[PDB]
Formats: sequence, C-alpha cells, structure tokens
Amino acid sequence: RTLQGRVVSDKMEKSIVVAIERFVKHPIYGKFIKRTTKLHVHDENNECGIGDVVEIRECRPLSKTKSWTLVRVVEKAVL
Amino acid sequence: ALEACPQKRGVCTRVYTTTPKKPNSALRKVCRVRLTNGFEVTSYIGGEGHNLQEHSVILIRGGRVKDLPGVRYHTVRGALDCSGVKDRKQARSKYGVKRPK
Amino acid sequence: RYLGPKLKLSRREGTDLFLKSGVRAIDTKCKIEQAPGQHGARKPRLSDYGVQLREKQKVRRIYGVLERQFRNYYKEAARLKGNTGENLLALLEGRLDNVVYRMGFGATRAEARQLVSHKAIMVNGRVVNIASYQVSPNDVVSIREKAKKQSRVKAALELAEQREKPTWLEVDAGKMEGTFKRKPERSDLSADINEHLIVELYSK
Amino acid sequence: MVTIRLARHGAKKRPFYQVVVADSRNARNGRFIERVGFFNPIASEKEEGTRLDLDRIAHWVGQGATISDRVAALIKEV
RNA sequence: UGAAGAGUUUGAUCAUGGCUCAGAUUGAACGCUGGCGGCAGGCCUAACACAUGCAAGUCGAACGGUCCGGAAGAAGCUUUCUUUUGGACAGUGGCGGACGGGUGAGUAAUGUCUGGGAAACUGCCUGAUGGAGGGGGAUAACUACUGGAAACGGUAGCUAAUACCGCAUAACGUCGCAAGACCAAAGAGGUUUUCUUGCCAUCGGAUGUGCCCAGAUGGGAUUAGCUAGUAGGUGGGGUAACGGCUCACCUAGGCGACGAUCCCUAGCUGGUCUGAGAGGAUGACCAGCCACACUGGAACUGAGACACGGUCCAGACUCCUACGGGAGGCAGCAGUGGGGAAUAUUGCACAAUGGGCGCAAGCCUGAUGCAGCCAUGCCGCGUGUAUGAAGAAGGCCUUCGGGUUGUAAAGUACUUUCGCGGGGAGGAAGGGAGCGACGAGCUCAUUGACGUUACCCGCGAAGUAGCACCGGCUAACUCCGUGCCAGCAGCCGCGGUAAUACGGAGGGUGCAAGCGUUAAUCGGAAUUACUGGGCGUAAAGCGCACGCAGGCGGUUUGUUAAGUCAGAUGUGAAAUCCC
Repeated sequence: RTLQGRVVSDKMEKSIVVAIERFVKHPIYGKFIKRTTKLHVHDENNECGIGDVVEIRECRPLSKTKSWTLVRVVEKAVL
Repeated sequence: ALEACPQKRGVCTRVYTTTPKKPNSALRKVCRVRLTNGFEVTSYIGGEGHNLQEHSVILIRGGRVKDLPGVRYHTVRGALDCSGVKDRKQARSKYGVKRPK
Repeated sequence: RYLGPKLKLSRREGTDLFLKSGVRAIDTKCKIEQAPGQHGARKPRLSDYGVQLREKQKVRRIYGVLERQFRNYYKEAARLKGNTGENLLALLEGRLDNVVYRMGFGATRAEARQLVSHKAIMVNGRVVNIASYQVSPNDVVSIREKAKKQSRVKAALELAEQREKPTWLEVDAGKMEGTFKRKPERSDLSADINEHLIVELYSK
Repeated sequence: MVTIRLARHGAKKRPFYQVVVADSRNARNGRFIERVGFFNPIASEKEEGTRLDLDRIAHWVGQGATISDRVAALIKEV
C-alpha cells in the first residue's frame, strides 16, 4: 500500500517519520473528520529531509516500529 | 423491590396501627418489614383482621396506600405466616382465602 | 365456538342473522325486535366505536367463528392485493363449513360445522373434517357415500331441490355433489355487513 | 478428513437426507462444504427418490473425499 | 403501500410541560379452577456443603501364566493325568484420554469482528519417486527370599519383538566459496515364488493452525502529565519464528486533550425482541470463537493438552486410621440438604444415525433416539345435536294489568368423546452360505426399544367449567346491606341514611380450561429534534477584548486527482428474514 505524508522529523538515522493524514466521514453524523498517523519509514540514503512530502509503501519490517520505506518524494519542501 | 423482583420476603419489626390523612379517618394496620433486600419499609395489611406478630415474616407485593403516605407496599395474605382472611366469601384471589366447601 | 342461545344474538345485532328457524315466524326478531335483557327496551346510545364493534360482531357471528381466526383471516386478506373488504368475505366464504352450508347440505353453518367434523363431507374424493378448511375454486364438495343414507342429509338435500344456488356455486341434488366455481365478490353476497366499518375498527 | 455423508433435514415423520461433502470434524447437521444431492428414505415427497449428480461427487472422489458406508450405497446406485 | 390519539395543572381560554392509558411479548411466579391429545419447553435465585451409582478402551495375525468352555487320549471303571482348541481376564508389549459433554466466574484486549501480509508448522488418509544389505545390545513377566496391618515395597536369578544402537548406497538434502564438501532407514500374515498388512527417505495433495498488520469494539477526567528498558541503535542470547522478548554497550528518546495512564463494568458474535425507518434493548435455545474443572501456582511428555478420571508444590476442608500413615474433591449425569416467588424421571434403550479401535468378526458408546412429571407455552378436540309453551315452576320486578330470566330446563328423538374386543405399522442391511479365482458382480437365508403404542375395524354410555369484570377510559344493570364507620382506589376520586365505583343477590358483558394477578421489555417524546427542535420576556449567548489549535474561505487558467462519482471483479459462511 502507498501512503502520502510529510517529513515531520529527521532526527533519527536512516529513519524518518512521515505524518500521513486522511479524511473520513463520521459513522453517525457523516461529516468529514480529519485524522493523521505517524509512520517511521526507512531511509538508508538519508535522502529525505524535514518538510519533504514523500510517498510510503509497505515493505519488509526493518524494525518493530518500521514496516514502511520511502519510495519517492512528491515535492521539495513545505514547513 | 431492589432486584426488580415481583415479590420479596421479610420479617416484621413491629405491627402497629396508623391513621389516614386529612380526608380519611381510621386505624389502618401496617407493619415495618426488614426485607431480604436489606431495606426496612412499611407495608399495609389488607383484610378485616390479621395474625401478624413480631416474628411474622411475610412476603411483600408492592402497592401505595393513598391514605397512608409512606406505605408503598402491600402484604400478601395467604403466604408464609400471614394467614388468609377468615370467612372471605368474596374476592378470594386476594387476601389468599381457599374456597369454602 | 360460542355454543349458546343464538336467537338472542340476532336481537343484539339489530339485524336478523340466519342461525336456524330464521325463516319461521318464530325467530324472536319477529316477536320482539330488541336486544336481550331488561334494558333492551330503553333507548340505546351508540358511539363511533360502538357501530364499528357491533358491525364486525354481526359479521363474525354470521359465520360463527372465533375472534382469533376471524382476526387472523382479516390480517391475511389485508396483506394480499385488491380491496381488503372484498377479499375478507372471500376468505370467510371459503371456509369448508360455510361452503357446505351454501350448498344446502346443512340447515345452518353450525350444523355444517358438525357435518364436516363428523367426516360426513368430502373434498375432491378425500374426506376433510376441518371446518377451517379453505375451499379453492374447481373443488368438488360432495356428501360421504356412507353418509348418503343418514336421514338428516336426506331431508336437507330433499329441500334443496328447486332451490337456487349462488353464482359462485353449483350443486347437483341428484349426485348430492357440489362445486366451488370461484371466489364470491361483495356483489354476489347480500350480507347486512358494511365492510368499510369493520376495516376501520381494526385500524385503531 | 473430508467425507461424503447424509445430512438429516429429517423432521417428524419427514426424514430427508442430503448427501454432502464436508469435514469429518463438523457436526452431522452443521456447516457443509457442498451438497451433491439428496435422499428420500420413503421417496414419498417426490418420485425422484435420489439425485446423485454423478459428475459432482466424481470430483470430490479422488480429491481425498471418502464416502460413508450408507452414502456409498446410494451413490453406487447413481 | 407506510405515521388516528386520549385523560389531568383554569372559574373559563390558549400555550408550555410532566405524569398516565387500551396493544403485543415473557425458559415466569402467585390466586381460583382444571378433561384429553400432539409438539415444544423447564433453578432467570450460592463457584454453599454433599450420601450413593455411573462418566474409554481395544488388540493372541506382538509374547509367557490363571479363570470360563469344548474336543481327543493313557484306563475294564474310578482317581489322577496328557494333548489340542475357543473366550477372556491378569501380566508384558502396541495404539488411544488435549474429541465429545458442562459452565461463564474471569476478560477491553488484534480477545473478537472485517479486510490483508508472511519471518512458519501439520499424525492417520491420498498421488508420485526410490529403498529395505550385514551385525550388536537391553529391561518386566516368570522363579526364589525378605519387610508391612494396609497401600505397597526391597533384594537375587532367567528372558523376547514392527522395543534401542553402531556400519553401508545418495534418489536427494545441508554448509563454505563459489559455480566445493558432508548426511538416511523393523517385520508380519497367508488362497506363500504371488499377493496382503506394515516400515524408511523425499516431493506434492487434503485439512487444521502459530505470528503480524489497517479499521472497528461500553461508562467516568472530581483519573492529566506519564515513562528507564523507557524509546531507538550495534552485537549477543533466546524461540518453530519477528520482536528490549532478555542481556551488554551507546544514544536520548518515546507517549499525551484525535484522552495516554488509572478506575468501573460485562464473555463476544452470528442472531433475538422491538421500531416506518434510523435506532433502542438483548445475546437465553441452536451454531462459531474465547475462558474456566477442590482454591492458587508450575512444568514435564507430546502433532496437539501446561492437560476433569496425568504429574509436582502451597492452602483449607471431608473421610479412613493399630494415629505410624493414607483416600478425595458433582461449576460431569441423576440425586440430597441449604437458598428462592419458582423449574421435572437417582426412568427405557442401541436395533436405527453418528463416533473410537480392528483386515474382519466384533467390542465400547445414559452422544442420541424415546417414555415419565408440570396447562409453562403453542395448536387440535370434547362437556352434545335437532325438537320443545304467546309461553311451567322457582327467583326477580310491578303503575300487580303485567313484565323478566326462556326455548332456557323438564320431556321426545338422534349421534355418541371415554371404555371394552380384535387386528396391529413405518422408522434397518450385512456377517454367513451358493455361483464366480472364499476378488468384482450376482443370488439366497436369519434377526428389532418407544408398543402391542400410532392407526384401522367392531361395540358403545351424554358424559367436568370456570374465572374476571359491569362510574368514566372499557363492552355490561337493578334490589338489598353498610353508612366518610367499615372499606375501595392506576389517575381524577367515592363513602357523613336513596351510593350502577364498598358487600351480597338477580341479571348482563368478555373469555373459556382456562381466567385473573404481580414483575419485566417496546412506541407514543419532533421532550437532545441527522430525518424533527429552540434561546428579547415561557428553560436558554458565554461580561469584553486579544489570540492558538481547529473549522470555514473570493474571481480566472493549468497539472495531479486524494475526497466525490462510474463500470467490472473478489468478498459479504449456514440458517434467518422476504417472494
């Protein structure tokens, strides 16, 4: 699966957390609600920096918290 | 009734008499009962005469006595020690009275 | 069923229901045209609920059926397509005991119910002893070969001669048989009933 | 072990069996894998006492599906 | 095809608003009453304590002895004794109790539900490939002796296999590098040179699972900052396997108002009841999953139980006891006592269906199929049918003229539920034998709980009914008694001498072996209103400003197209519901 998000942190090495956000209708009201999730994606090349809107795909579990890897960078920067 | 039970047994604490309210006047027979529910409430004693002592021990039905504020329950005659009304030729269903020969 | 003085029901309903000697000048409704009791004289006061109640009452009394099945049959006819009122009579008129009565095998519905229960009536060969049996079109309702001798049916079928039958029916006094052509419409039936009133009562 | 036996729809004086293929673990009248036909002991309801649908069982048979002693008789009758 | 409201806060009116009513349902109980049959249903209250019986074995086509049975011998007969053989038990040896059955205590968690992923595993059964050469070793039974009251135990001697072990071939597989080296395996039975059962290694099939992930899963913040292996990294240990899961070292993070942490509660679901729908409530019967067997903890052996009739330790209790020391644990079936408003035969039976083991015969199987008890419910049926006075008697009313209860009863005729006699069921083929090669196939013979019940035929007597209610909502009236006294009462109320609402009687209405009562669930409530609502005075704008997050955002063009929309396809278990 592919997920789009922002690089909210590049503190760790080879590890970048992507803040993916989505919009879903409320099961009762139906009005769209905002929901986000942080995913620790792998980045061996430490190519992606903070502010980068990258794509994320499911991959072989690098660690317990990391099960995703950086595929491609959408845009350059957006702080 | 606590456990939403239709009826609830209990032991009488005292079988005294009470007087109706403003519009009525009489000596209605009531009795404080310590139900197994853990509550000590007062119940009315239907019938023209009863045989409830101190260790009566009777079942409670549940019914408010308009004239006697506080009495929200009625005693079931024909059960346990509460003997059914004597010579009841009428509504024997209530007062628990076996049909005479 | 009810089982009791039927001649009193006729007075209560106001209309003259055919329970038995309704033909004779005896039928109390001929002597005293007021409901039974010590108050059948004083002027009655009916309400909207009263007219609907008494209405279905006479309806059910005619066929002499319980209030349960009567209600059950009502629900059914109300489910199927077509005007409920029409369908209603159709079902009740479909009852075996009723058919037998219409055919002349029995003096009344009560007697007809008895004949059925007594296995003295057959349907398409096989015998049926259930008064609540629903007779469909093309079904032949004849008397039992063994019952063909009983004086009762012998006298009943004898009076049947020359007597006309409903359009939805057709009997053969000779063979003592009968056939259910089709379901009778409200036009065919001339009952002192106002289907529009009985349907309102159940509305509530 | 997958097996082809008879499922009893059987009601009061209305005994009907459904030759079906299902895991031997499952109950006699539980969730079955697939119905291959039916059996009427009295053969009163319908003239067609039984419908085996040979080709169907012909598949399960060889697939590892074993047929009970009773069912085998009906199936053998085809 | 789907939606009626009414009563009551006024002297009267309108509005707001709360309360209340006729219906349906309940594995119910209680009161009065009670005939039969079919199907269904039954501690909904203490994991409180329990007398007694019962809850898995099966193989002699693995081996040596007793018990039960048959046959043939040595003898004139008897005693005694010998050989052969059937069953089985006792033992040795092999394979099976983690299935089925019960309960819901505990449990908010990928535990469950839905949709996916892979770092995995799977006896017997089925398909395919290859193989089974030579040798060695061990322990009971049994025999002898000793200890103990018993349980049971110690020592000495003998001995076998499809029991254990070492050596060969490499179909292959494993490990380093890259395109090298290493590692396997028991027979038995016969219609015995031919098959049958079984074994060893490998691949696959069938099925069942371990683990991980997205989303979803009750109440309270008078539960807010929380956390040190705690978050991550390297290496190692550990496991079938990922993982701080565990350890050493390093880094210092990780989580939170999209509510963590803490506290409370309840097995969950398919479904069930209700509702126009949405939704609410529930999850008891049956089916799936989960968690529990004296209380608590733990591990071993195994494909699997951390395992009710297996084991170890701690604790209480009960029983046995020569007190030295032992035996148990009905929240398994039935049942007992205690509890409660209340819920049943310590019954019959395996032939049928299904299950375990066996080549088979066959053995085991209170799983289940039935009967019993109880109107607890549902449906069917009977207590009669036709006739019978302008109209008995009796009771009741009366302007006593008469009227009412009434065709109602009596009586006449007819049928004739019970009961009696006879007959008597479906629900069930092989083993064996004959033909055929005792193979395939064909043919033939023997044998049943509920029942002698259902049902059929014959005979045949009229042959239980009650309960609630009658002021209004609620359909159905008078007389007498009593007299705010006694009593009634869901609400409004009624009773202080004329009461249809008190008690009795006559009559009447409703229903019918049923009828009432009590308790519990549903809408009406557009009274949280998404569909359906309001806030100047009836309840209701926060005192104002600034401002964070969040929510929302003008006109034109282009790209993407996530939301949104469309087609196709997979999934959406069964049953249920609808036709």
